[PDB]
Amino acid sequence: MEVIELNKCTSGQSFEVILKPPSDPSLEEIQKKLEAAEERRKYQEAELLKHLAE
Amino acid sequence: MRECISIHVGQAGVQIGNACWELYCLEHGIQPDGQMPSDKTIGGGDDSFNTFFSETGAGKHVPRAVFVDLEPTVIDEVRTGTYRQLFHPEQLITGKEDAANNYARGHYTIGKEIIDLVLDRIRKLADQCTGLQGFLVFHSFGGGTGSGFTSLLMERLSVDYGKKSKLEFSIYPAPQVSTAVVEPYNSILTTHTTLEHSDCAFMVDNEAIYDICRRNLDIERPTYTNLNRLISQIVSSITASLRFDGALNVDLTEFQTNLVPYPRIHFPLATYAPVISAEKAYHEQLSVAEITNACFEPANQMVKCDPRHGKYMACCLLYRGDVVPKDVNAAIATIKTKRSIQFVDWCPTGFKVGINYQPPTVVPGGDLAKVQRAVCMLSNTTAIAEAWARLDHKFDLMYAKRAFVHWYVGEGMEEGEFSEAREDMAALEKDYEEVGVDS
Amino acid sequence: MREIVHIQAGQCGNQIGAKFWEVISDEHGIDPTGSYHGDSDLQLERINVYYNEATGNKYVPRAILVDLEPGTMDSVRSGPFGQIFRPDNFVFGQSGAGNNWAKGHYTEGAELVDSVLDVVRKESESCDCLQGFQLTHSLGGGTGSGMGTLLISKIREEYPDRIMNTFSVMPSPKVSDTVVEPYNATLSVHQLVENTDETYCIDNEALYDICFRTLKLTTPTYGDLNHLVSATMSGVTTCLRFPGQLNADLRKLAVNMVPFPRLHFFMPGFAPLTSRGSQQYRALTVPELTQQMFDSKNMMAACDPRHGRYLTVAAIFRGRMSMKEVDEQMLNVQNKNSSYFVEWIPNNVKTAVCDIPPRGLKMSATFIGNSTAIQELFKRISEQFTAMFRRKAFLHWYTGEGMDEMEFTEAESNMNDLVSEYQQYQDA
Amino acid sequence: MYTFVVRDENSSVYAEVSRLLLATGQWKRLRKDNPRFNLMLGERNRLPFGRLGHEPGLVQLVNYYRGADKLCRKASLVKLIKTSPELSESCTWFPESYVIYPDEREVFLAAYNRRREGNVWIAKSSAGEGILISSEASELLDFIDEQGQVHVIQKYLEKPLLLEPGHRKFDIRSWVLVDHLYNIYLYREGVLRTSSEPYNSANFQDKTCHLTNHCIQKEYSKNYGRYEEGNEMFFEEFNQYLMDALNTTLENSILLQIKHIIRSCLMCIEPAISTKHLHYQSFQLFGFDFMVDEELKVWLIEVNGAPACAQKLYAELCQGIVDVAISSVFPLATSIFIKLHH
Ligand SMILES: C=C1C[C@@H]2CC[C@@]34C[C@H]5O[C@H]6[C@@H](O3)[C@H]3O[C@H](CC[C@@H]3O[C@H]6[C@H]5O4)CC(=O)C[C@@H]3[C@@H](OC)[C@@H](C[C@H](O)CN)O[C@H]3C[C@H]3O[C@@H](CC[C@@H]1O2)C[C@@H](C)C3=C
Ligand SMILES: Nc1nc2c(ncn2[C@@H]2O[C@H](COP(=O)(O)OP(=O)(O)OP(=O)(O)O)[C@@H](O)[C@H]2O)c(=O)[nH]1
Ligand SMILES: Nc1ncnc2c1ncn2[C@@H]1O[C@H](COP(=O)(O)OP(=O)(O)CP(=O)(O)O)[C@@H](O)[C@H]1O
Ligand SMILES: Nc1nc2c(ncn2[C@@H]2O[C@H](COP(=O)(O)OP(=O)(O)O)[C@@H](O)[C@H]2O)c(=O)[nH]1
Ligand SMILES: [Ca+2]
Ligand SMILES: [Ca+2]
Ligand SMILES: [Ca+2]
Ligand SMILES: [Mg+2]
Ligand SMILES: [Mg+2]
Repeated sequence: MEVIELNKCTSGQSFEVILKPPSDPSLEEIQKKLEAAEERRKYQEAELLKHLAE
Repeated sequence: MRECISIHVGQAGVQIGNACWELYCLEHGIQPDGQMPSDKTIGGGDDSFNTFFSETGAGKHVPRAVFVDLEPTVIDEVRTGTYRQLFHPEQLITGKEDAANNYARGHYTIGKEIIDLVLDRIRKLADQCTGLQGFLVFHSFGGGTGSGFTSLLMERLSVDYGKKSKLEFSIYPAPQVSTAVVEPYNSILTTHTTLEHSDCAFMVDNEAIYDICRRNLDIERPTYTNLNRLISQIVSSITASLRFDGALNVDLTEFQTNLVPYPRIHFPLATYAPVISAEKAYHEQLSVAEITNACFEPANQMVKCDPRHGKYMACCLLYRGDVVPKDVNAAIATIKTKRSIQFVDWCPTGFKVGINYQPPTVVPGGDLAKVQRAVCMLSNTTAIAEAWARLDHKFDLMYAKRAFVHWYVGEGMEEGEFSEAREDMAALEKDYEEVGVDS
Repeated sequence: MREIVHIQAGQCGNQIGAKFWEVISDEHGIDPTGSYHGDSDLQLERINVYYNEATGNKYVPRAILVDLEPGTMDSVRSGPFGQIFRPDNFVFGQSGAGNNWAKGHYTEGAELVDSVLDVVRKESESCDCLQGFQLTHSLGGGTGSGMGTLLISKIREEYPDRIMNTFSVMPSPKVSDTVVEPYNATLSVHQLVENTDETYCIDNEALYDICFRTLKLTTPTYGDLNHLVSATMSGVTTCLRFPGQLNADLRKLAVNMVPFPRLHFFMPGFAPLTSRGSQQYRALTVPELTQQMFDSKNMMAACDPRHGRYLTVAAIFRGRMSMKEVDEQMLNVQNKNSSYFVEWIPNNVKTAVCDIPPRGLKMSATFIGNSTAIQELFKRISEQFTAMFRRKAFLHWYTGEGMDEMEFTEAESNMNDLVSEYQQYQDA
Repeated sequence: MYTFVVRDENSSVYAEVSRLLLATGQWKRLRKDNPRFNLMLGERNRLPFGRLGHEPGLVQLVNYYRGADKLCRKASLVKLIKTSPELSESCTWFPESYVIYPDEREVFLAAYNRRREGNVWIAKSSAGEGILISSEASELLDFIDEQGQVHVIQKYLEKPLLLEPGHRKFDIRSWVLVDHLYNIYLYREGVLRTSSEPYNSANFQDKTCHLTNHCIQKEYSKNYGRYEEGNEMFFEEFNQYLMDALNTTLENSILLQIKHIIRSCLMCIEPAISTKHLHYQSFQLFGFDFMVDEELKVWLIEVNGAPACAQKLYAELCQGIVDVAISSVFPLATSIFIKLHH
């Protein structure tokens, strides 16, 4: 039931009311993922072209 | 004054971004030309609004924003739109063909060819900043670009800006307006990859927005334009503290501090009131008590869930208009003894309150009526995990049959990433349950 | 802005191909001279998907007409919109294929295939961002079936990352009594299973029964059938050439409709079913459109949807109507017959709405279903195949062109496997 | 044509409800994992309430109230009555109870010392058997530590009302139906699960004159069905007994208190479980169990969230469930309930 940190200005105001107290991967690794995915694509397409060549 | 850069990814991001920056211009009295008459200091300054707008010598106020889409069709409308003079061409980035609702296509295949371009375009905005706070990133979960490219961008941002904060505005998929059966896949994949890179994410379920438009705006079949103007109001309520003079949530870091006790559980629930139809002949203006009480009604939430069967970790009340602290405190007193509001034991049962005397600005000709007072409640409740549960269940149904999976594997993604992402979501649900559930 | 390249091969392919182009040319306000006289600006917003431009504002169909004989392509030139086609895009031989898959795929067609790809290559170079190809053809003949699938294979080899879409007319003993058609169709299906992303199964069996039982045509003509084919092709391509959100390009469509790579054979549907030159007096309501488009008697594949389950469905409503009522009606259908929709693909029914209606109608509905009931179609073809092949009947017509019996066995095995795969997901 | 799903095969009550719906020809049963349903007869544990009300075009209803477990768990019910100001110590119809972990141990010990200076208690948990009656706290505490899960220590009613002839203990089961509007319907037909062996104040170990469970009376008793069939006496007979033996009536001496207790418990938790403005709707059938002392004072013993029914009463009650809890939401093409207005 206590109000704290009441701040006022021309635009408005703010405060806090308490009703009760308590009871990353590097750029290297990212490139290694993107290029590893691209290689799997290149491999899959290479197989298709090989199959179509047969 | 510390700068904020907004990044809009994919169709949902761009179109929502359009609505927001349109609303920002009205709120700050900025013209479509970029001119702002009330700005006495020409060609610079460090006012609160300067956090979102930079200035030129000719007195033009341009948004600190970048738009990115793998397809040109949507951003082309921005290039030719009413706010074409607002952005300089560098800020608007587009590709030739999109991610085709495929996370892997947007993340790996196509994403690899434009990521360096986007980052360089972002670096140019950063160089214009004297003290960058971080980024606000708008995107859908369901799109291939919104999901796949965004997660790639967030990973790169953490690398190039390891100290800056990053907030999300994410669109959760809804069948009533969805355009792909694989949106559950795309949602889980992007959430897994972005999770450690996002400091605070505000999810918006299209289902909730759709029904609000139908129920309260009397719109029979809501369009994206209908959805986005409503979404922009919520986004405006949330970013208002960064753009105006105040003492609550003054910088991006405050959002994490006030709303996010645990890093992974960084998904605050947004509730907004009142939503009134402009077509209604006259209207009884709702009091502080009535709009505050409506913040605990599931029908007004940006995500449909039941906060009664969860726990609160934090609660922020953002008022716009005719509101004084006295009436707010009295409204809370009535509500606390009326509704079921439980906080976690290691948290104080309290509310952080911010008031902005300026009433909500509405788009002239829109569907929202002008009100003398509105409020947006930001509450970090475990109840929002219901949305994770729903999403994960739809994932499991399809993935058990490996339906559509070949579309992702074909783009270079390994099948193992599916189960890895899913197990991450599985742990996420468990975290929510640990915090909000007992016997 | 993303271009599609259209190819029509053989007699059937060119006949339904021409009928398709005159219909969409009309819808986009394009006359036989290739000039735009349309009133709406919607007709032109995405007209580059199917058309090229030129000085004097001439819109030229991005279409390639192919055949091993000049006959049918002569008919295309003579009658409109015969002069909208780029003259250098007419690629034809003299020998013919004699309703023989082997001749189209291995001997006669092989000699003409290179000159076709040169034209395809020139078209692809004019495209700012090619998204894929669409082929019209029959499976029962020799050129469309044999040379058609040869083209598909050689096109995929040169454009492996593009979408391949086909309108494939399945043979029926009710419409054509050429005895080797089951051979030609089985050889073709083997090819389609491997080399297309999306195939619309346009079944002459279903087309005949619609004209006979529903349209009350005692002696239906190919003009009658192509009337149904044309309306269907217009309906299924509506989301590609008009401003829309759902299935706006070939790849997004395939991603929504194809849960497994081999299962990309769609059952098309349409309502209302009408006959050419016959003016319908009463327009249908939204409820009527919805019920009819899902009706077994409105399917172009001649399969009973009740005999299987829907994996995915795309619905397109055209004309000025209530989006709200459309949403309600599409919802009740699923909720009324939820058992027929697989539960392990949530929300697998998508709906699109276009304001611009087809010619002669204030509103219509087009159905695109990926149903396991399509197995009945391939099962029908397979029985007609084995009856002859178990005795090696008429096989000398093919072995004479250099083919071996083993190639027939493999084709038959693949189609039978396709049938069993549909069955396993019908019991999932 | 309405649709529903069954996710609890073991529920005899909703098995009958399922039969009636099909017999109408206006309902259709779907696969238990088909999301396009109107009605869900959900499971007893971990019912996925979070996935309800998210199917466009469908009005969805489920036969359970999320959060009603607060009333249907022995430990939960005790904590609820004490902390809830709507009940609190201003509750004179609930036996003195304490939650004990293998915590209100000190408070229970303090109460045990005062009673010693009628001091008979009973230990029980939510998880037949598993119960021990004793006059010594050490015996009860050893059992609670002997067992695994949490138990509830409650004052044992030493002076219960005894049926004559027989001199035997008994309890009352009341079935209560709460619909989507939170109307509270009391089934007019209740049942008395009686003990066969005469009540003995001395010997507590011979648990057969103390425990009136239907299973125990047909497995530890030799007088099963001698006094009444299946040890089940219904309201008509019990009313006649009260009139002949005590010159009073069931309505006046007992039923008024039962209706009061029922209304009190459910109104208390209403704001926490009501689905009035929810995206999905709830209803639920409850089983209230009462005790009556020699002074005709009614006591609440517990509340069952997944109750069964008496064999003779299945047809009537399950039909009433369809009429009031289901058809009220999904209409088709005197009442057996008493509406406890509020
Ligand atoms: C005659 C002719 C000559 C000409 C043949 C056109 C065509 C197109 C190409 O596909 C092939 C076919 O037609 C092939 O057709 C075959 C010859 C080679 C010719 O060979 C090829 C090519 O010739 C002949 C037929 O199959 C004609 C069918 C046959 O039913 C089985 C007959 C009953 C049968 O006689 C008694 N059991 O009714 C006929 C029913 C069909 O009539 C046609 C019109 C009549 C038909 O236009 C319309 C369709 C829409 C239809 C429903
Ligand atoms: N609220 C709202 N949601 C949108 C909007 N546009 C798209 N969505 C939602 O976003 C999801 C689809 O993702 P998109 O953003 O359209 O796809 P994308 O990011 O452009 O990526 P691509 O697949 O390459 O096109 C669907 O669930 C839509 O409901 C919008 O303008 N407003
Ligand atoms: N505090 C108490 N005083 C006197 N008798 C009591 C009592 N608590 C329980 N009983 C007796 O206990 C029996 C019921 O046990 P209890 O109901 O607590 O366990 P339970 O939940 O496994 C059975 P049900 O759910 O069917 O009522 C009653 O028949 C009654 O005779
Ligand atoms: N629907 C339809 N089917 C046709 C048409 N022309 C031929 N067919 C069918 O195609 C098969 C014959 O193949 P056809 O295309 O004429 O041989 P091709 O020229 O070697 O490809 C038969 O099953 C015919 O029924 C047509 O205009 N419309
Ligand atoms: Ca300034
Ligand atoms: Ca970080
Ligand atoms: Ca030759
Ligand atoms: Mg897009
Ligand atoms: Mg019990």
